[PDB]
Amino acid sequence: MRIESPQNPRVKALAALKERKERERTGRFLVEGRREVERALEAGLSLETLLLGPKARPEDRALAGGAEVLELSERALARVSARENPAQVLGVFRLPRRSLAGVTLGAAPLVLVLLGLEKPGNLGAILRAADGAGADLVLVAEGVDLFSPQVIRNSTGAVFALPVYPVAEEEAARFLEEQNLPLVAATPEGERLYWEGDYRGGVAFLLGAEDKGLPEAWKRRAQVRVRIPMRGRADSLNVAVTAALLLYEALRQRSGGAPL
Amino acid sequence: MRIESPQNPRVKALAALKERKERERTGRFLVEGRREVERALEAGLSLETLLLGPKARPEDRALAGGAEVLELSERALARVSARENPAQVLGVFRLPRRSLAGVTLGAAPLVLVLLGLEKPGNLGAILRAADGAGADLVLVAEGVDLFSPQVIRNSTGAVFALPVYPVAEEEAARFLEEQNLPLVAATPEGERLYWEGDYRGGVAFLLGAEKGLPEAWKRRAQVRVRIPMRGRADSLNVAVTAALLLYEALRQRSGGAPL
RNA sequence: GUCGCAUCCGGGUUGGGCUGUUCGCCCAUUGCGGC
Ligand SMILES: C[S@@+](CC[C@H](N)C(=O)[O-])C[C@H]1O[C@@H](n2cnc3c(N)ncnc32)[C@H](O)[C@@H]1O
Ligand SMILES: Nc1ncnc2c1ncn2[C@@H]1O[C@H](CSCC[C@H](N)C(=O)O)[C@@H](O)[C@H]1O
Repeated sequence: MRIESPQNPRVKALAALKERKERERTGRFLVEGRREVERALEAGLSLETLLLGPKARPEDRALAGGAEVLELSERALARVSARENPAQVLGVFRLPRRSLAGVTLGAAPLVLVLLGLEKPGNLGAILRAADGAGADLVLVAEGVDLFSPQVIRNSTGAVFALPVYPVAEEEAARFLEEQNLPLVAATPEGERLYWEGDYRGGVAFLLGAEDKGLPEAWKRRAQVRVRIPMRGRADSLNVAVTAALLLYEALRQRSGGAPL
Repeated sequence: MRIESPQNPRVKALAALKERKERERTGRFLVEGRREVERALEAGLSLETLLLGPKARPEDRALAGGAEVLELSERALARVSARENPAQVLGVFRLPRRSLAGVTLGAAPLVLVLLGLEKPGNLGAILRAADGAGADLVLVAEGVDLFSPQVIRNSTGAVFALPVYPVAEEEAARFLEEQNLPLVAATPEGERLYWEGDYRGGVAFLLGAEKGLPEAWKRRAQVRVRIPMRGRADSLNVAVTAALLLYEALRQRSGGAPL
């Protein structure tokens, strides 16, 4: 089926998926970009509709594997895309079902706990860093939706394969207690420099919201509160930069380095 | 005195500052956000006009220091702002003009050399990381605009006091040579892990745009270092890379040993 | 600020928030111009 008019009803339906409410109502979501579509397919997500733009290449069509295939003009593509410059390959996938029930951790896991994050770019960047550092688990507690377009783009598709689970704040606390994982709260006023923590054992790093930071209750639960030094005018670092810094310090230590 | 119409001639001139062309012509630029205005002031920049919206606080007016204060309606504010939901505190500052010529670094400086043209939002975030880690100097391409709205917003205002200088490549190479600063190229294919470099005596990190480094710079570097990537992702965001590198140097200057 | 015109029930065509701001972002809800 070929579609030209940006006013085609399917195009309005497709463009609607950029909204979290439509994703919840339909159970489906949009994945934009060849790499991102590849990663969703490779992660086992169920493709319902492949969207091909005018400058798509022959191999793109072979990705559909039985899903409906729609050709879109540059005009209709522009409406469906979340990007100033539209990608040429997109996929409508069924939202995945994932629960922490099936998750088992090894002896010394590296875990990230994200509490209240609001900016989808920050979440995507954290997921990219978690991929780089080999994080064993990412718990997203009450933040922006994991399948927001910018999470997919900023994660370069890593959101689909990463062990990342949206959880309620209370379930995060429960799961952390159940797993007996030591909690390390990252907070700018933390009493200990982050380099001075030992992360060779199992560890869960707690990161707070971009505006208000970690709730006092969560800082209290942690065994230790760590800080990343601020030597200039900024009072705080970006949440994703902080997560990366913590993950790589732990990786440094797990790669042979000694705590400070 | 209150300015209520978006069509007021003064609103027209203030909104024109959204264009770099106009900022260069007038020598003025807009800083949106109490936090950012505060940081511009504390950085020593010259406030020419303070813009106050209907919800500004009494203390906001006292920031003016003899600048003209304009009270703007929400409708006039929306025309000047770069945001769907504007700030109540905006400031028209004089564009600072800084040259590298004066700069003298100490014995063990922490320097970041950004090669290529980076997008504004990424640049802003790179400069915040640099501010956080206490970079002694940041060198960017000659045509880099450091007073765009995204650089101010994504830097959390850190760009105003940060020693960042848009310079020609030869000027950059020359400055680094004349300080005898070890150059460390960050590249995914680096021969060494970034933790293995020794940054206790001074370092100039070379980082390309989110892009790649030019080959001449990679070869000239004393060491090419990589950040380990244990999954499918082949690269990290440039701002994250910048932070990882700068905080590693800080780690080593804080008693840490190279891996 | 204000004035048409739509549209919806005369009365509405919204509130808020934001340490990544850009075809900005988030959250409750329930339009298009002119001067
Ligand atoms: C998003 S990366 C793009 C990669 C870039 N084209 C290259 O090959 O260097 C942008 C910048 O981040 C740096 N970078 C990103 N990930 C890195 C890693 N794992 N190791 C070293 N440098 C990295 C590179 O120096 C690069 O200039
Ligand atoms: N310098 C730093 N040290 C440790 N954690 C930091 C940090 N900068 C940012 N973070 C992390 O990023 C999150 C958002 S920063 C929140 C800022 C708030 N003014 C505050 O002071 O808490 C924080 O909750 C923390 O998890």
